Amino acid sequence: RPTVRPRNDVAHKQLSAFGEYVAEILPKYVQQVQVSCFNELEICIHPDGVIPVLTFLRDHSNAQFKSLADLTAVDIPTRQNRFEIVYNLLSLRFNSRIRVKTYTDELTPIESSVPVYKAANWYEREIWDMFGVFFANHPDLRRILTDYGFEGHPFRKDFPLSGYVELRYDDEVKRVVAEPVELAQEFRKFDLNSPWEAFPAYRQPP
Amino acid sequence: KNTFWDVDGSMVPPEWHRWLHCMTDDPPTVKPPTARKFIWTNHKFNLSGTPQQYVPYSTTRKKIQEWVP
Amino acid sequence: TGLVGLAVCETPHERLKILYTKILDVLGHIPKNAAYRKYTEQITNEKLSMVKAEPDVKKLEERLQGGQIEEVILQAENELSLARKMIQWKPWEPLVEEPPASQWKW
Amino acid sequence: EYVVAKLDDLINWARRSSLWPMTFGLACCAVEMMHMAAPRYDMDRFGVVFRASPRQSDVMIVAGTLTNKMAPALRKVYDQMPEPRYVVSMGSCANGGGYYHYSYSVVRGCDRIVPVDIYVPGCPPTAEALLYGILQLQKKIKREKRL
Amino acid sequence: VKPIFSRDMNEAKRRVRELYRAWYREVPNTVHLFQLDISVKQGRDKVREMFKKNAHITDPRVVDLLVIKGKMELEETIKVWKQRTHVMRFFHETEAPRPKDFLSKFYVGHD
Amino acid sequence: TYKYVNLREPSMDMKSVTDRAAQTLLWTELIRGLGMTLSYLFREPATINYPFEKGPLSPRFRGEHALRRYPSGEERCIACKLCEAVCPAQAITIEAEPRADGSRRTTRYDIDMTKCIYCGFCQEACPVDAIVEGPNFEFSTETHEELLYNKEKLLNNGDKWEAEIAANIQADYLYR
Amino acid sequence: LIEVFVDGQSVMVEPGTTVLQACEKVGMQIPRFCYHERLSVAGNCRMCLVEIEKAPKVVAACAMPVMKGWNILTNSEKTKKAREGVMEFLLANHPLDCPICDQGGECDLQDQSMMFGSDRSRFLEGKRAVEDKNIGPLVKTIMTRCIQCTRCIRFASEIAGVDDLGTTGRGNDMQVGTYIEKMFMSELSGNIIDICPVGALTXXXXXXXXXXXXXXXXXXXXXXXXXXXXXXXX
Amino acid sequence: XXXXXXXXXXXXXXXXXXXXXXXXXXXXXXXXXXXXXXXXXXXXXXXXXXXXXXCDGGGGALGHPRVYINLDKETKTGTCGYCGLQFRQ
Ligand SMILES: NC(=O)c1ccc[n+]([C@@H]2O[C@H](COP(=O)([O-])OP(=O)(O)OC[C@H]3O[C@@H](n4cnc5c(N)ncnc54)[C@H](OP(=O)(O)O)[C@@H]3O)[C@@H](O)[C@H]2O)c1
Ligand code: SF4
Ligand code: SF4
Ligand code: SF4
Ligand code: SF4
Ligand code: SF4
Ligand code: FES
Ligand SMILES: [Zn+2]
Repeated sequence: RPTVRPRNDVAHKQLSAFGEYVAEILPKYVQQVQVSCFNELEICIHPDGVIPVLTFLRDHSNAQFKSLADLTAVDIPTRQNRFEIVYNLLSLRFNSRIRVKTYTDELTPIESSVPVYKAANWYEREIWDMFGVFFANHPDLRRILTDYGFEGHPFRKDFPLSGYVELRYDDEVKRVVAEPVELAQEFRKFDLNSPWEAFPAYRQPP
Repeated sequence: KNTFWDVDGSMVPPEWHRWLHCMTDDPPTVKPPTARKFIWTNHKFNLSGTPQQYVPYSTTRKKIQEWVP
Repeated sequence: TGLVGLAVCETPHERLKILYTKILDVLGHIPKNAAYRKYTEQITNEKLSMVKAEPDVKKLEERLQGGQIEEVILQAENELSLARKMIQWKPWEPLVEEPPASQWKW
Repeated sequence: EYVVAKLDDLINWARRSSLWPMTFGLACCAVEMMHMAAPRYDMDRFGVVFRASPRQSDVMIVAGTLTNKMAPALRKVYDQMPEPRYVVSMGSCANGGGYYHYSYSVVRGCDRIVPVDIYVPGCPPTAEALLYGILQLQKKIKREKRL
Repeated sequence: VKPIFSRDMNEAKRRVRELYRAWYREVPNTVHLFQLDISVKQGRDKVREMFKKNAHITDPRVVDLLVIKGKMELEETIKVWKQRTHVMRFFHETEAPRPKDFLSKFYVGHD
Repeated sequence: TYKYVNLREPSMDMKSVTDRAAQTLLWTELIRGLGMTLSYLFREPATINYPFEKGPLSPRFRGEHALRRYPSGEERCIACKLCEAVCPAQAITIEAEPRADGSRRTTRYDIDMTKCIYCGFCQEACPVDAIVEGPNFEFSTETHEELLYNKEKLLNNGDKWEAEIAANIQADYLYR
Repeated sequence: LIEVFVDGQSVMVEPGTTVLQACEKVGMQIPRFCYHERLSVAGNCRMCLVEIEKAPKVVAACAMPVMKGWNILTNSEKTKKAREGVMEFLLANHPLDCPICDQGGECDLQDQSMMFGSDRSRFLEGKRAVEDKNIGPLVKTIMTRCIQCTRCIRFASEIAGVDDLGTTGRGNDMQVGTYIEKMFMSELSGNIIDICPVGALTXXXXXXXXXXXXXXXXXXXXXXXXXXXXXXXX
Repeated sequence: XXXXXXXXXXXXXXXXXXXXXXXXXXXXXXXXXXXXXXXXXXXXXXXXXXXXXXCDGGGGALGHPRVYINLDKETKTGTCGYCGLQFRQ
């Protein structure tokens, strides 16, 4: 292969050492599942303790991460437990990227990452906005990307793309901008999904 | 339009992609315009708010329904 | 001479030696059977030997840091806070928490 | 009789001479609106002055995307404007939501908030095409107050 | 227990009571500071109809989340936030509004 | 790589201190800053007045949509719904019916200008090269209705730009 | 029942079960052209070729049964070299109709090129075209788009009753038509358009009206004709 | 051809006793020039030498994928999928 392959695996075995090192501590409180693919590491964490996992990787003699920078969340209705809050972490001294995930349904409150990371509070507001996941012991939980008179949570797959309150008229009332009107133009639902399985090995037995 | 004091870019025939900005060769000197008898012979101005302008139109014949004695 | 960061570059030796000796005792208070104590100790002992051998050399600061002594002192300053938090909240020593539901593949 | 018809054009010539637009930085369109200042394509002191100000300006350009958060915000700006006011919806987002549209947050059409007189269709609305929007505005002013 | 939320069963009910007092005191204040809009008495009637739809109470987990949301959408007035009589308005102004009957809805023909 | 932004004390003793003090006592560098705009005033400005002069362009530029046709009559658009699915704005709609007898080419063909973020994707996805993006700037309306394009018609009225399109596509086959 | 492992995983199957039928139990679909649901088992394409653990020649999935406990791999090195090759042979004499063609996404051959066949290039020069076959009301048949297989040939003989479709030539000239100029009978032969994988036989009443892309599907039982259930309407 | 006032283009109906069409009154409605496909039949049919002929618009420059057309029946000349051009013998 010359153009077909992106990069050959060489650091994959080196990154697999981290998949053993953190797992050598072996907590049922923390570890659970460790996944490593395409020069990247992924860890999912039990809901009971998220803060003790975040205090780890911060400082530490073996690996120095410090920056718990970017913070995402996954909406998926397949599992019994719905949401999956995903932390993307980066090291400056070590130069590596590790991932921290949560497995809980988190309609019930989850522990905040504000005491460990300063910029985490702004991302925590977005998760409460789009997904509707409350963070316990959080300072200033305020709406950012949502409207001031917005109902529900705008991202959830349970409701349509257009929404319920979206169209804003002016018409009859001199100053009051309208809200209750719900109709919008037709978004064409594409049913484009290819027959036959796309890739081998990814197939799971029923 | 019959205007000399005020005129927009509605004027000028097929030459905008020629000596006006893009191409190097002049439209009546070196590079000739291709004939196909499909293109309009007389150049038209902008639609604007004036009469004889752009309009939307229906396309489908729809579902037919008829009742007769 | 001063470091680029806000932390002031102060000429202090053995300051790194005090903090690295302090954290070893904290680890030997509550966890003993846990692997957290067993793995972190051998890295710290390896680093302490480099300080004792090299007297105020930039090569000693270049080992596993390479951003002067000011950056290495910050690594020791938060090490005591990380060890105390690990001692307070039991996670390394005890493992008994419930397992997740069987789903992972997207 | 003849003086009445000619004096009306003189008042219309005053707006044909100069038009002061509002500098709304609410878009990628706003960067192309900054290309009106860029010397290569200029209406600057040809008619356009970048001083703007919420009250003194005659024209307001609604640049691109508007959310439901900015829907009450842009409406109160329109009320502060003087009676001879013209609104240009420069960009496909301003015309009816170029992208997004079917989205929850983006307001469709802009005319649901503020009425539009001149529409500019372009996403990256090229400064060449942006020059039409002001020139068409000057051409559209023909007759005001007969009686 | 799991999961905590904030309160356990009976304690969650009294959190709604504390929330009710804070919002009842703001509706006379949001006439002079905000705008006249409709009425002070009619604004207080808008409060009672809002809590009637929320009135179910089966688990404290559902109740606790309503308190946090209740300290947000009804908080959009206390600390002075911009709305300009467009946001935080719950009642429909342009509603038709439709009725539920086999003679009223069927005459208009819907669904 | 390191470059360093800090000067690290430009003044040391006597001679180096006085000139650093002279620029703060009076001005000097402000008068030197005045000279920057002074020469900038004299040099000729690059300005284009639109109703007479025109700005620079390219052989491939996307503006207002227009569908092309064959040299011997016949609509080039074959009706696929290919360009419909690629369209990221979903501005283009297509419903097709058989044309009289034999031929099967279009019936409904609306492209929204309220939508459309201008990609050239519909130009690329088209195997027959029907929608070719012509050098267009002039489009200004009073309503949305006048702005959004109807069932071909106004798109077919792009014959006034199809002479330029035929010239531009000659710089497009075997790309640049 | 004898058990034989396919792709290392063991699956129990019947003594007279087919190779592709055994593959369904392991949750793997081989590339098909000649059916396995209701139409009779026949070769005449050699697409579903699979390589055994110790065999010099690959065997077809439609014909060859498992019988003895032998290992067969679906994602083997020999199978992928086979699947890319056969696709090129199918498309060496194919009229190129894809944008005009009545199917587009619904076409089984269209997906198999994307999933299995060679992408970068296809070596071909000069393709033969067949004359249009006569058809009555339903299915505007085009003989050029046809890949010349045995699916609709056996459908008229077994499923429909009245036989019409067969062979006409020998080489790359053999048509799937009736040879004699006669319109196809009704009865239940209207379902023949849905059976064919290629865009050769497709309903004339709803031809070129809507593509497979952008169509919302819903299942509902038919009102016309009794004992009719499950029919997808776009 | 035109019905009452509005002209039909590419098979289109105007209005049934003037009810739907109302917007096209002050502004003139658009119409495509020669949309009846009269230019399709105006082009002369080319003679073929081989049994199967390949069609092209104008090489790789003009958008035309290559389709082979069969000529076997004497009655009704064969035409390609993209063009209205017919071939005989
Ligand atoms: N509160 C009240 O005053 C009251 C009480 C009881 C009943 N009403 C009823 O309610 C209605 C109120 O309407 P209004 O007074 O608000 O209307 P208005 O302000 O006078 O507006 C009418 C408009 O129509 C145009 N127009 C009318 N007749 C015209 C003509 N012959 N030629 C040219 N233009 C003409 C005028 O345009 P130009 O200005 O350009 O000519 C004017 O802008 C009245 O018809 C009245 O019967 C009112
Ligand atoms: S129309 Fe295009 S350039 Fe303008 S705001 Fe929208 S996305 Fe940005
Ligand atoms: S524009 Fe091109 S891709 Fe779109 S329907 Fe017409 S021929 Fe097909
Ligand atoms: S340019 Fe892009 S958005 Fe516009 S019609 Fe083509 S594909 Fe759609
Ligand atoms: S039969 Fe399938 S692959 Fe062949 S042209 Fe038709 S849609 Fe394309
Ligand atoms: S028409 Fe279809 S089913 Fe019949 S032989 Fe040809 S490809 Fe096979
Ligand atoms: S698919 Fe098995 S022989 Fe054709
Ligand atoms: Zn052709």
